[PDB]
Amino acid sequence: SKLGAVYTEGGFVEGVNKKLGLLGDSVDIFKGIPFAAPTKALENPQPHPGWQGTLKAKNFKKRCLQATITQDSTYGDEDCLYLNIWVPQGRKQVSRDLPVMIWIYGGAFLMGSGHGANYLYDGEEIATRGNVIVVTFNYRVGPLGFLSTGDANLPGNYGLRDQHMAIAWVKRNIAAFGGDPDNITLFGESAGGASVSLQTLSPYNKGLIRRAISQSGVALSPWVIQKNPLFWAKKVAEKVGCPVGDAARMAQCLKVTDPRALTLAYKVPLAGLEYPMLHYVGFVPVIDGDFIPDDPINLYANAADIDYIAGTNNMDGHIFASIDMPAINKGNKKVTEEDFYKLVSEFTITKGLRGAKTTFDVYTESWAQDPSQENKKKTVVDFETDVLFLVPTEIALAQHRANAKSAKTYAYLFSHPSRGADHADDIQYVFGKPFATPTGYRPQDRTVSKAMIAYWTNFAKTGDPNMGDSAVPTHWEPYTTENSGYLEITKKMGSSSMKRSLRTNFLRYWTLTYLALPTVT
Ligand SMILES: [Zn+2]
Ligand SMILES: [Zn+2]
Ligand SMILES: [Zn+2]
Ligand SMILES: [Zn+2]
Ligand SMILES: [Zn+2]
Repeated sequence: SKLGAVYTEGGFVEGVNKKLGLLGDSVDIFKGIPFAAPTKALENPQPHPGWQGTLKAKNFKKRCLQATITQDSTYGDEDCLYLNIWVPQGRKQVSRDLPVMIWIYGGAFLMGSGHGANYLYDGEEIATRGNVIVVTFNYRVGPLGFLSTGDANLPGNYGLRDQHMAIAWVKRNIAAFGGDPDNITLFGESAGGASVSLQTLSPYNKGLIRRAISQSGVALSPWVIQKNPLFWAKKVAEKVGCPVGDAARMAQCLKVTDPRALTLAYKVPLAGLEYPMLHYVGFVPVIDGDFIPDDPINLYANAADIDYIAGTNNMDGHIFASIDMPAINKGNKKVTEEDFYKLVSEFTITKGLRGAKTTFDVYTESWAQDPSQENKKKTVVDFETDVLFLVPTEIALAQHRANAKSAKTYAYLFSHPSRGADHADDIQYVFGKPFATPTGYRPQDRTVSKAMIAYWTNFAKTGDPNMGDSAVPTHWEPYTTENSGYLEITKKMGSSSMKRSLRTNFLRYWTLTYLALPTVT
């Protein structure tokens, strides 16, 4: 009931065994297995050679080169394509045919690490409580992951190819660790959720992926696909002195520039912003005609046989509303009708004055009755949540359902607070932190964490969140066009926790009324 040295495609790998409880359960922990060669700036990833003797996989390796919080310096390294594995172990014998869950972290495609914020992405609690293998890994972010010219000179999507190389590695190697290679589940959040979604839609992953979970992000969110990459490539070239005149000479120059200078070329200011934060998403995935062959809305046939959960947090837009409208935090300042109109008008520019007005009117319908500052502030949060997360997620749900063959579809809404649910509130419960650091959490927090892991890992095992090694508080009904049901996740769950048609008039507003209006110029 211990793996010892594991024979992988590159050679033997040695991790660490950690006993759990008194009876003799344990978990095998591997950190720092390479799945791809040290990266070359703006080039596609490539195989990692192979070692002799025994690779010791004891410590996390460096994340990929990215800007620090105060974007004055960088950390990480070009040699960052590493993954980490937790394998649970019972008392009798070594595990075999385990479901395998691969975590893709988020961070607006600008930041992140396999271990993550702090470690948050310690897979031990998912693996031991759900009885699954958890894989975490690094991929390239920022300009080094996503700089692109929009054509073959610099096709972008380097960070998405790194993700694909990790998934392919797991498929061909995870059996040696006790995993079922035909039963791989991707899950991820924010930028990671969008990436999970993009991986299911890419032809590159045919046959590799069995199921997927998108938390707070899908390939259809407006901050995912860069429609004018050449513009952002030219801002970076100017900042580092590359000649802008010609695409092919611009590409060749960019590939030779100091990767630290590429990373720090552009900075997202925090203090004073002209436009909403969405206008400043720069280095993100691109429709390249290769790894992403078309607009993601046209790719869902590739997910016909991939079971899919997608969901959002109650108040996912809160952090972005607070930045775009700082009067959301400080109760000293009123949120005014004039500020919301300005916000909304900046989100609806291609539909002009009439699209701003229709949107302002629907979202402020309820302001006549009790025009209090809490209802107004809630309205700004709901607007950002709708446009950035909820509406794209429901379009993805419907599109996945319409194209499904054998695939099941499921929707959730996470609403449990701890200070509803702000952005990335769900991660710590999904990863079992209320159990791994119990003093920092309340007993009700351990109640939500247990239920999410149970659903998530039941789904990993069978494609059905209700059926697996764990009991669940309430029956999660698959999503159909007819029932349009979602599970609402909270402290107290019973049969009423299955609801339907979340904020449906708004979904109808965005998908029928708003797009029916003429584009202007
Ligand atoms: Zn190496
Ligand atoms: Zn690190
Ligand atoms: Zn280096
Ligand atoms: Zn007014
Ligand atoms: Zn049912």
